[PDB]
Amino acid sequence: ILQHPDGTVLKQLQPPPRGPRELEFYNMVYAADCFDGVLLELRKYLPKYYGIWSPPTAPNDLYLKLEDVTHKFNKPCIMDVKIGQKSYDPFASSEKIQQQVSKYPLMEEIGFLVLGMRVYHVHSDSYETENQHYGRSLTKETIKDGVSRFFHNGYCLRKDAVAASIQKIEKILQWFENQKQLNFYASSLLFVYEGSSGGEVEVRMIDFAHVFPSNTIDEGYVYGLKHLISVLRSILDN
Ligand SMILES: O=c1cc(-c2ccc(O)c(O)c2)oc2cc(O)cc(O)c12
Repeated sequence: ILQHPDGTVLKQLQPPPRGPRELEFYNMVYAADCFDGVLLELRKYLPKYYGIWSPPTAPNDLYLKLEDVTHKFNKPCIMDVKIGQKSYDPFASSEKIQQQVSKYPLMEEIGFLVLGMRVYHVHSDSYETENQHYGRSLTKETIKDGVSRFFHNGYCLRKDAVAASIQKIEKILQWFENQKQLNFYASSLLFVYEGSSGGEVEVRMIDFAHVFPSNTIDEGYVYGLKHLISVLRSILDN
């Protein structure tokens, strides 16, 4: 992810087949002649898409030009959470499935995985970061406190940001309960709140290299969103 001063990001296509699939997902959803109500509503929850981009002298080098969802914030606190029971897609080989499950074997049980976080601390005027090994260390016993850490700043637990995140996730959950045409594997939610209010909170769906046509409810995604909502709700009682 390359942050651009004009409030966009450039996301380089992943190697094939993943990058090409993500490009086609954004192209399908943001097609100018699309009047599918399901896809028009989905646009609200994604970063705005500005099309494929490549450097003027390098047509080989492929990026997606996307809205930087952190751009309106002064000291953005950012958390990325992978959603679902399965990180592997319906056409994964046995080895691929094993690779994905071994990255975090609690995915089926918990339904989400914290990929990372960046939290502004007011007392020190500094950021605390967690990498992928943080989230992969969390279990049923530690997931509540693991998620809570994201909302520790301003000398307090930011229950305003927690409640706002629940309210934003609930709209995404409602979209998922009103569509049976896409299933999403290894996709994420990006959470942003203001570290420097309820509060400017942003919750956006990202990472679409494993989105497939479906005939059913995305049950794993729904389970993960619900569990994540339940965890967030329990943090409101702290
Ligand atoms: O707007 C986006 C903003 C970010 C982002 C910005 C700053 C960070 O410190 C970070 O960890 C992620 O990451 C994205 C990643 C995406 O795949 C799509 C996006 O629109 C964004």
